[PDB]
Amino acid sequence: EISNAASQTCEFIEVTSLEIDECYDFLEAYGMPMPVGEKEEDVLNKTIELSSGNPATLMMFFKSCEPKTFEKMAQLNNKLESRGLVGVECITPYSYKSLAMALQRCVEVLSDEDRSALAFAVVMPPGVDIPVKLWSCVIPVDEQLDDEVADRLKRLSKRGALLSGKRMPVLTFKIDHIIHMFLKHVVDAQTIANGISILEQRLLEIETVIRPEDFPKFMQLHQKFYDSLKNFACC
Amino acid sequence: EISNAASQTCEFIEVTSLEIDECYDFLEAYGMPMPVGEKEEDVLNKTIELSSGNPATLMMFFKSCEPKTFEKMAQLNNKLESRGLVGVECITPYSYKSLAMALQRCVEVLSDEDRSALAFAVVMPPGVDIPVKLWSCVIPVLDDEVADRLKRLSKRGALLSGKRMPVLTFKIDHIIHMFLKHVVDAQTIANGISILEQRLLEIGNNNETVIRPEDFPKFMQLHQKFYDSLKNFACC
Amino acid sequence: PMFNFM
Amino acid sequence: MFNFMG
Repeated sequence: EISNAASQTCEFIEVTSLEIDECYDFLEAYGMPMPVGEKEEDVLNKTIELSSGNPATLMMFFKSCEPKTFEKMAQLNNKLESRGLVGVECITPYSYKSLAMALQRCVEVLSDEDRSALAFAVVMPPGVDIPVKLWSCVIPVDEQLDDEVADRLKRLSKRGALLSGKRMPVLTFKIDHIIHMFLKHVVDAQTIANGISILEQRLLEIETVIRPEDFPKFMQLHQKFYDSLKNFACC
Repeated sequence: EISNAASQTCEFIEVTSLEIDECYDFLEAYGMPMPVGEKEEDVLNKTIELSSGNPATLMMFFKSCEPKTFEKMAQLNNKLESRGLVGVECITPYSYKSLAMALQRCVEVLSDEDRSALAFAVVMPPGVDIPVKLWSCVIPVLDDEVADRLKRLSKRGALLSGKRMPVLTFKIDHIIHMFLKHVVDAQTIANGISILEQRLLEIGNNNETVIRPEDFPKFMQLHQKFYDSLKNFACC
Repeated sequence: PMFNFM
Repeated sequence: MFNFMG
């Protein structure tokens, strides 16, 4: 957004996250043995899913794969959900030990309310496309139209590229997996459990397919990544 | 237990809760009109259930029942659920504005750990018999040790409720609950509710005049109704 | 703060 | 609320 400051020829080239295939190219590129068993291509699609296409953390990841085995690679894949990015924090071509020190700053610069919105988007399902009303439940605000959730969730995606806007089929945002496990081991352990419950309230009223408005009352489809959140908040 | 201090012909007489019928007598006594419709005798069983047989609070109630109508009595019955004992604290022949100020002390004297077990029995069901292991889920530390803390807790202010058989089970009354509601840490309510849904589902991966069976501990969803209210409290 | 005074 | 911003 620093560009609204200018009045000029402003042209943009956006660096998106590395596609599932480029990650392959990148691995082959720095000496990585490619899978054979099915549960080896899966080890690597897990890493690629977790570090939601991210050059820097992918890099700490290879650099931290010590024996080079697919095995110790899935070890790191374990190490990643249950100790956060700190399981793979390393000396890297990046000036920073782990991706959390970088996103750090990005969160500090943030509008105070956006700091809030962000702090709560923990209590979501990661790598899942989900509607504005499903966000109006955990996200704060100072009536009957909650688009304000959307202005905030947009500023949040423009400014460190933390969310992810996707216009149709229906107006939905998304938190990636790296941009989430940052928030896991970083927000106040309480505000997680407050979001799970403050969610389970609105949670009742009267695959490549979005969750229909006939089936929102049950977020239980995503029970797994919530059981992981309640098990977390109770340690 | 102060009596263990005396080596003697110690003789004891315990003043139990005013039974449901005696309560009627007490109301009758200072001029309070007795029920007729079903949801009025039921309103009065709401007060007597709530005020878990309690002279003092029964009295705070009447004194605060202004027009005397069952109508304004149920007003208080609402006020009591959503604002605690503080909803009915009044000038009474009692030395305490409300039974909560009195119980505070009963809560200060307590072994530090026993203060803990108590602080947690919030996330239980009031007026319900539940087994020692079903309690082992929320209480600090064979978890029989839980029962020792729960006996000390009923012995030291009559805060709980022991029932030897059918199976060794305890119980928490109602005055003794809304003391704890608006008094234990607003977080610790939600933490106890959650530490329970956890160890409960842990009993889930091992595989009326009736006690809750061991085939069915796995679902406290039975008391889902009140569990849903206590949850609406902590989390907001 | 686990209680009040207490 | 935010463990020292991260």
